[PDB]
Amino acid sequence: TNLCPFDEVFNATRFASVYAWNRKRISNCVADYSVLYNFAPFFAFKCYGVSPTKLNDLCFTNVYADSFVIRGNEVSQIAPGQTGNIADYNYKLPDDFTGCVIAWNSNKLDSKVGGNYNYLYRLFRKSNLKPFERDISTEIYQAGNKPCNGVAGFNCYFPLRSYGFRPTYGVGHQPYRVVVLSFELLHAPATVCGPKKS
Amino acid sequence: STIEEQAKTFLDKFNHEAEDLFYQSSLASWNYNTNITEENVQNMNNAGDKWSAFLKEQSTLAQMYPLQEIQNLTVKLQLQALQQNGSSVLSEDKSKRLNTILNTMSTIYSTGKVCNPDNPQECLLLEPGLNEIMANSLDYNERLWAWESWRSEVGKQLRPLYEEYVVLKNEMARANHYEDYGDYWRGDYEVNGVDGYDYSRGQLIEDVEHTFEEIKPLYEHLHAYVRAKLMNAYPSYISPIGCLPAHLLGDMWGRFWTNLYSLTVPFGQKPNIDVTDAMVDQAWDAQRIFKEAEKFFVSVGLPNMTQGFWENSMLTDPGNVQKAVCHPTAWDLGKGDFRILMCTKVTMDDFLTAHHEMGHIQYDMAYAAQPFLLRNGANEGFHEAVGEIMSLSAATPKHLKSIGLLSPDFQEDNETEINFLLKQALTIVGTLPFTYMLEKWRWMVFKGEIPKDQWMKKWWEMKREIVGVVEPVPHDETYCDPASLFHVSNDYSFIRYYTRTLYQFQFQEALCQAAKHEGPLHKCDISNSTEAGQKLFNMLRLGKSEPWTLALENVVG
Ligand SMILES: *[C@@H]1O[C@H](CO)[C@@H](O[C@@H]2O[C@H](CO)[C@@H](O)[C@H](O)[C@H]2NC(C)=O)[C@H](O)[C@H]1NC(C)=O
Ligand SMILES: *[C@@H]1O[C@H](CO)[C@@H](O[C@@H]2O[C@H](CO)[C@@H](O)[C@H](O)[C@H]2NC(C)=O)[C@H](O)[C@H]1NC(C)=O
Ligand SMILES: *[C@@H]1O[C@H](CO)[C@@H](O[C@@H]2O[C@H](CO)[C@@H](O)[C@H](O)[C@H]2NC(C)=O)[C@H](O)[C@H]1NC(C)=O
Ligand SMILES: *[C@@H]1O[C@H](CO)[C@@H](O[C@@H]2O[C@H](CO)[C@@H](O)[C@H](O)[C@H]2NC(C)=O)[C@H](O)[C@H]1NC(C)=O
Ligand SMILES: *[C@@H]1O[C@H](CO)[C@@H](O[C@@H]2O[C@H](CO)[C@@H](O)[C@H](O)[C@H]2NC(C)=O)[C@H](O)[C@H]1NC(C)=O
Ligand SMILES: *[C@@H]1O[C@H](CO)[C@@H](O[C@@H]2O[C@H](CO)[C@@H](O)[C@H](O)[C@H]2NC(C)=O)[C@H](O)[C@H]1NC(C)=O
Ligand SMILES: *[C@@H]1O[C@H](CO)[C@@H](O)[C@H](O)[C@H]1NC(C)=O
Ligand SMILES: [Zn+2]
Repeated sequence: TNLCPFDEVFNATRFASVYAWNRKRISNCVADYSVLYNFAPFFAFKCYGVSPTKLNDLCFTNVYADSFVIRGNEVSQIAPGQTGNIADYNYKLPDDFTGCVIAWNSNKLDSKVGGNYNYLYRLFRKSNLKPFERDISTEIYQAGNKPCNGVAGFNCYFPLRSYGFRPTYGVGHQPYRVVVLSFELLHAPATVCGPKKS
Repeated sequence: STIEEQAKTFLDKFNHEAEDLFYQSSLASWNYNTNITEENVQNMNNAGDKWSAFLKEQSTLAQMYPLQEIQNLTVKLQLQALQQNGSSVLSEDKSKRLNTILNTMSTIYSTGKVCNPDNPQECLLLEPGLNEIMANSLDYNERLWAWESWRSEVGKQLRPLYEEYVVLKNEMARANHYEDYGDYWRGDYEVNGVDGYDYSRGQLIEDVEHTFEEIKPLYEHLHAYVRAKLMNAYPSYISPIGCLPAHLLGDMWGRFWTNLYSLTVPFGQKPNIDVTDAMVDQAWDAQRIFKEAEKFFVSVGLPNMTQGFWENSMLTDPGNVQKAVCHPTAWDLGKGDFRILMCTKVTMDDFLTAHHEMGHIQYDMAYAAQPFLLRNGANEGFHEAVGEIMSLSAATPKHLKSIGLLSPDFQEDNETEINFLLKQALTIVGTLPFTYMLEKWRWMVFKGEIPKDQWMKKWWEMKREIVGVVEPVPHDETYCDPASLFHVSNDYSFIRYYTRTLYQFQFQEALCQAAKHEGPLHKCDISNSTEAGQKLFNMLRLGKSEPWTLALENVVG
């Protein structure tokens, strides 16, 4: 039986930024949640819709795995009903969320002496994001009332900045890999879900 | 989007970029300080110049948001900290001349030499060798020689430079609407627009002079006692109703009287508490000291160390060849990087310096959630006071005998208590008249109330009157005796040592009552009491967010 390819979205040697987060849809297969739950300390593992224990008797049409990397003290923003530079301009979760979230520390992986400027995030935007909206535009954010014609300068700034990750940071300023699962049941009669013992 | 939201958007970008650049510069400076090489010098200088340039650029960019229509006091605080021109209001010629005289004065002070009158090939510097004579010697003639020659051979070189330094600094200050350099300096205690906690820049003088008036009855009795005890070490040289000659005081200036303890000890046959051998006999190392300090800080309800503190800190002297500046400091590199740099031995004084420095580290950990510009003490005297109360509390016999460094019984006596209190008063009290008088002279000189042909006259008049010490040799207007002190020729304000000394004790008295102390105050130990930890943490976490008069109220009342 074709198992769920959770071994890739969790072992991805290179993760995606938060302003451009990765999203993988898992098709009709058998879902093994017992490969990750027994796996590791998992500094963050919060489940809202279903209880974390009974993932092996309920089924859903398709599941999405969204993957990115954020700072340590921003993991609290990945939750329905949160505000902040991440929950407003980079990644939003609807209040009726049915999936869950998990995050862990990756200081020994995504941090290098001298600065790892390959991880970006957006801190300027005209309006808030909508649930599960993804924005990759690189237009120069205009703060004042005068147009700035696509150049940086006074009252017009570049909208994206970088996490200068380094190994000599404190827990909370270190890189954390976040994977959020999202369930769905529109109308499908027989879908992907967990295995039974025979 | 009127003018205020633009300021907020500007401050966000400033915070991010400045945080990154500051981390880089601080990491470079740490790397240099813990491992002295040649490459490290320029490696740190590059980041330093980059940071300074970024700061100047942002400062000039920040002038475009006027201060008048900003309503948020936090945003106004940050913008006002970032908008201050400082120097660079002068011309280019004038600014370069100012930097030249600053460096000249510093280099004169650092490498000045005096030598024997009977063997002119024996010149001594100040640091290793003149203020060793002044600290240890008991020869009236040798002390007089050192005291006179330092001021006569090096002090006279700084007079024409100081006269120019005054003028240039006054111009730089008046070009920022300040009336003089003294007012520019006093501008650190000023508060505006809080309606209950305001504080003017000219009120500081009044508070200082009104608090000093209540210390004179104690300083007079200490002065009389020290004079009576010095009349036995230098008979026929002190008069039993006059001042004290200025060269017999314990160091080159008389800033602390702490070196007159051997002459003026009350009960010389009772050695005071010194748990040093009890530490080596129990096999104490540099890590046990800091573990005990951390346990003490957790006892009152404050957090642990950051667990990066144990890996990146240099708690011991690097052995083979890793030359480092062995000067104990607390580093706040940013982004959650707190470290301690000290070459600890196994003694009692290092056992106290550990607590003093971890106090700084705890203050830094407290306000790490504030915007970058608002990470500092409420004013210039809060940080060292918070540092000092920890060493105050951790050196009491009640704490030492609970750690295990004293015998479990150790009956104390009042004679040892008097010994201890006098050793403390020779340092804490003996330096308040000196500090007050020096900063008063400098204020009056910057203001113009002393014409430049009466500098030394007024200096020694105020020394005879306020401090109570007299010069052994007359000094005309070719000298500059103030400029022969580090803080005067290296351009540092001196009132932060007067106010801190006060705040410190206030804090202690407010923390002794929360812990329900009973006996005298000098026997307090705030350990094992979480209410004191809470009263302290309510002020530690503010930084400069609130005016200092409010933060002080959150502890003292
Ligand atoms: C994630 O990837 C790592 C590395 O590719 C996997 O580590 C492997 O572990 C197995 C069993 O312990 C070893 O036989 C391999 O040699 C390891 N790989 C390497 C490159 O040394 C790890 O198992 C992966 N995680 C999961 C859940 O599959
Ligand atoms: C102290 O600094 C010096 C000079 O920067 C370091 O010396 C060299 O550092 C390079 C850096 O990679 C090494 O590759 C060399 O092997 C070092 N040579 C020697 C003779 O030390 C030195 O390593 C630094 N000390 C510490 C403890 O980091
Ligand atoms: C402008 O002032 C308001 C209050 O005068 C600040 O509002 C505070 O915001 C912080 C976080 O942004 C909260 O923790 C506080 O609880 C808020 N206070 C109140 C009374 O609501 C606001 O932060 C200020 N602007 C900026 C940019 O800091
Ligand atoms: C800081 O210094 C500048 C000159 O270097 C002062 O002059 C103002 O500078 C701004 C910015 O270019 C101009 O818009 C004004 O027209 C200048 N003149 C004024 C305001 O009279 C500036 O005032 C100084 N700022 C402070 C706070 O002292
Ligand atoms: C330390 O305490 C002792 C005991 O209370 C003091 O000794 C007494 O002092 C009073 C005051 O002069 C005398 O009347 C008693 O006669 C003393 N007792 C004896 C047994 O002689 C001592 O004076 C105190 N010393 C200090 C410096 O406080
Ligand atoms: C702070 O309180 C703790 C807990 O009571 C004290 O530790 C105990 O002290 C008693 C008295 O000597 C000992 O009998 C116990 O063995 C200690 N237990 C532990 C776990 O240490 C501690 O001595 C107190 N510290 C101060 C300075 O009062
Ligand atoms: C501090 O660390 C020690 C381990 O050394 C642990 O036992 C204790 O619970 C910690 N306390 C806090 C407040 O972190
Ligand atoms: Zn200190």
